[PDB]
Amino acid sequence: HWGYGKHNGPEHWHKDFPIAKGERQSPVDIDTHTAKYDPSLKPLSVSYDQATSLRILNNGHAFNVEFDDSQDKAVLKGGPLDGTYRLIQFHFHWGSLDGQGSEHTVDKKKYAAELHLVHWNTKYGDFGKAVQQPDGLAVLGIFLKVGSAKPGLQKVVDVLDSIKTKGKSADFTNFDPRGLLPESLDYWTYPGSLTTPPLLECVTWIVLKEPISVSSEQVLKFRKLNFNGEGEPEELMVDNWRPAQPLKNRQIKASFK
Ligand SMILES: CC(=O)Nc1cccc(CN)c1
Ligand SMILES: [Zn+2]
Repeated sequence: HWGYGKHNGPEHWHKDFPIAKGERQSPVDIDTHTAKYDPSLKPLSVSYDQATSLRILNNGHAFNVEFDDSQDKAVLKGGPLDGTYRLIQFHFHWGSLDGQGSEHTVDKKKYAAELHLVHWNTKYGDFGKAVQQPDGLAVLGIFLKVGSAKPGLQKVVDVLDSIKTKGKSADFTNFDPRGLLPESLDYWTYPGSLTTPPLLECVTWIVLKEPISVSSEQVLKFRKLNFNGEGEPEELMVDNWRPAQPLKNRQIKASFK
């Protein structure tokens, strides 16, 4: 099964998922000097005040905080998007060391981790139908650097002990994802894909320019999770990131000058 090891990692994924070599794969390096300011891009509209988080799950590849997406409770619109995209889950990618972990890079710089808030386009009715469409998903990507602690992340950190191994979940209600955002909503955007198998080319990426700061202790606790299930040999959940892929025939646009 696919994973992040030498024998099943990103360089192997194309054998079962040929789209891994497709025309709009993610992540990419964001070359800041060649991205283009687009004054027709609108401000991002993040409406999370009514979000209903439900559960946190170790799926063997990351941990997902899942939301009730049966109504327009936590939605992303504006920016490059047409219509309304509902939040379904967020997760992170991170490194074994502070110098790596992000999927997108900025002028080749790697951050310690990257947060993905995954949303689906409500005009397709459900996530499963949305991922059959080229505009089915919108992912808000946020870089993490190590410095001061992020208070709004601590509730996530302190439940991880209860979902150490693949397949474990815990109730995770009343979590406010607004506490994971930076101050500015200035962003880059480009058309891409999910960064995990099945690597579907459905995503409008919206990558925020401003990182959030998290403490060394917070990201250290991410690294105590396990890829394996209970009762199996322990494999620390670290370096669960896909490296940058060829940009090919795509333009990265900036919302700011
Ligand atoms: C596997 C899967 O579909 N999970 C999921 C996560 C969060 C919400 C929902 C309901 N749309 C489903
Ligand atoms: Zn992701």
